[PDB]
Amino acid sequence: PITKEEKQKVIQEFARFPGDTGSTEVQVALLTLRINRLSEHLKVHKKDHHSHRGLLMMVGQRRRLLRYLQREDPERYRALIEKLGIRG
Amino acid sequence: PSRKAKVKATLGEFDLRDYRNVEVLKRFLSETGKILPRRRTGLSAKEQRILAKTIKRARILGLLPFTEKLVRK
Amino acid sequence: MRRYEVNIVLNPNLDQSQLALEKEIIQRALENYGARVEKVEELGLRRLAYPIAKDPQGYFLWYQVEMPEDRVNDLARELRIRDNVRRVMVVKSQEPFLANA
Amino acid sequence: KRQVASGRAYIHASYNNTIVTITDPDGNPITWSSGGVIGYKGSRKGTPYAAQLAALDAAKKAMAYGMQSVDVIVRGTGAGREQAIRALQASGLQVKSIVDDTPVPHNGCRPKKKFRKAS
RNA sequence: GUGGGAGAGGGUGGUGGAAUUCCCGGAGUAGCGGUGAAAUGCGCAGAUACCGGGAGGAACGCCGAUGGCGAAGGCAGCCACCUGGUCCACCCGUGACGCUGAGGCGCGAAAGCGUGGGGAGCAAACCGGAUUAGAUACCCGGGUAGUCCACGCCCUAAACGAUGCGCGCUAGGUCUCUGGGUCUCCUGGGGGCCGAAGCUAACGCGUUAAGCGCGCCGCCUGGGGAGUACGGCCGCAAGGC
Ligand SMILES: [K+]
Ligand SMILES: [Mg+2]
Ligand SMILES: [Mg+2]
Ligand SMILES: [Mg+2]
Ligand SMILES: [Mg+2]
Ligand SMILES: [Mg+2]
Ligand SMILES: [Mg+2]
Ligand SMILES: [Mg+2]
Ligand SMILES: [Mg+2]
Ligand SMILES: [Mg+2]
Ligand SMILES: [Mg+2]
Ligand SMILES: [Mg+2]
Ligand SMILES: [Mg+2]
Ligand SMILES: [Mg+2]
Ligand SMILES: [Mg+2]
Ligand SMILES: [Mg+2]
Ligand SMILES: [Mg+2]
Ligand SMILES: [Mg+2]
Ligand SMILES: [Mg+2]
Ligand SMILES: [Mg+2]
Ligand SMILES: [Mg+2]
Ligand SMILES: [Mg+2]
Repeated sequence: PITKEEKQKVIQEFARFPGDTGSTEVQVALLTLRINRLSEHLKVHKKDHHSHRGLLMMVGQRRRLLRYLQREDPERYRALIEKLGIRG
Repeated sequence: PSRKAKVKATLGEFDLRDYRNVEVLKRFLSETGKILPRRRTGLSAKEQRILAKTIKRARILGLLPFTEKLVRK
Repeated sequence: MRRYEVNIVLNPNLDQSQLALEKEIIQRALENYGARVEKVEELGLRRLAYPIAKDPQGYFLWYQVEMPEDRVNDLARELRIRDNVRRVMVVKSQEPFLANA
Repeated sequence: KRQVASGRAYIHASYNNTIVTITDPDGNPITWSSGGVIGYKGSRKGTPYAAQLAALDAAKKAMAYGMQSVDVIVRGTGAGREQAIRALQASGLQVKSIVDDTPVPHNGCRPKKKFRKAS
């Protein structure tokens, strides 16, 4: 699954400052974690469609938070995209 | 009938999650192996459906009967 | 790491060397699948509510262990390879839920 | 050549007939009778009178093997299984128990159309 | 974000007992079966009923609900693993990041198609027995595709709450599932029934609107001809849009 220790690592990685949990950066991090997990599980289990929908949803949320970020702070969006390898 | 006396009244404090404990559990099924209706056990929906799952575990363990024969008749 | 209860039921007609051998081999199965053994309750020969391998009784071993999840099923399957073992039921541990208290 | 004297008496009762099979405490049949065994031919076989005659003829042929007491098992529900019980009640056999073994599946097979609205 | 939760939500692997069918063995004898009544059928190569053993497929009694989960189709033995959605409490983080959504892509009961397995019960077609004036039917005895699995197609439906999605507002009572609380009762979140105001042609609907508003999408414009014809697209086909 995803253990709390792991999730913590990614938050305490991606926070803007000590104490930040819900900022855009951290969210797109977590979202991406979860996504990469889910597509690993969907490489096998090609038959599991009901989870796959959930991943479509996850993906869409990711892309939206990104659309926002890039509307505000293009250099920080460059940052995120460099870190998680997304959009390319 | 069937509202006469209810099971959970008689029994004291007990683990509903224990499949290993026969003596508590055997109370909750009928003359046949059948798990008893709510009115007869008098448990909440949650309780009932938990007892189900632990009874079925106990069954697979060979502890409680899957079914019995009806005497009298 | 997670907490499971391993339910093993053996044949009641075993002599002592045979019993100690089986438990030796179940021990080895646990050791070699990476499971730490927290507790054991051995109840023993007890009347089944229906025949198992056309046997009116059954021999009851209970373990409480903690092992890596990815291996669980393998371990369980290992325990069934043995001839003298009749049921093996392996359940994840969950704290009591007690009605009427 | 038996000398059985205590046994099992099975009543298999459907909508179309009855069969009493009387056997030994191991379960091997000592004798059996039925609706058609007694004279009856058509539908009249699922008639409680016929069920009486059958269970009775059975108990007769049974005391011929020198049987005294028996334990009844009843499979099936349908006209006059009870009348077969009543035949055996006093047929001249002391009946120790009565049971109901009528099988039911946990839904294995798909019943014929006649029997549908189930599985 | 953190802390709890319920659940037949999905996928993979494993195991359980009941039941049917067949086979092997013991005992036993003249029928069993089936209907309104019968006949075909099976049975002295020993059935039916009965006890013991084996094999194999399929489905999960009780619990089971007026219950629950899911976007829908749909989901029910038990266990573990992988995994989706959702609800509550705290009021901690970000700071309008929101809604809808023509195209597109994906899912999509059943039947059906392809290749390879599997095949117990049931069962179109078929073969028979009855019934009837006839009976291509209803009833009875058989039985193939099929129903099951893997992969790939097909894309329909009374795919129904015949009720598009989202947010705000407008009496209550009652029953219920699942959280939290100062646990009678209050308070979130689902499922039902009765009903204020209102709406409605009526029936009905009525904080789970069919009320009062706003945003956006789909769609309608007399019946038959007709979901036909022509054309295009998709499909191996059947056929679909
Ligand atoms: K429609
Ligand atoms: Mg008849
Ligand atoms: Mg489920
Ligand atoms: Mg003949
Ligand atoms: Mg002969
Ligand atoms: Mg076969
Ligand atoms: Mg029911
Ligand atoms: Mg439905
Ligand atoms: Mg979950
Ligand atoms: Mg705050
Ligand atoms: Mg601020
Ligand atoms: Mg389809
Ligand atoms: Mg199909
Ligand atoms: Mg096919
Ligand atoms: Mg037919
Ligand atoms: Mg409907
Ligand atoms: Mg209400
Ligand atoms: Mg409510
Ligand atoms: Mg009014
Ligand atoms: Mg109303
Ligand atoms: Mg016109
Ligand atoms: Mg059409």
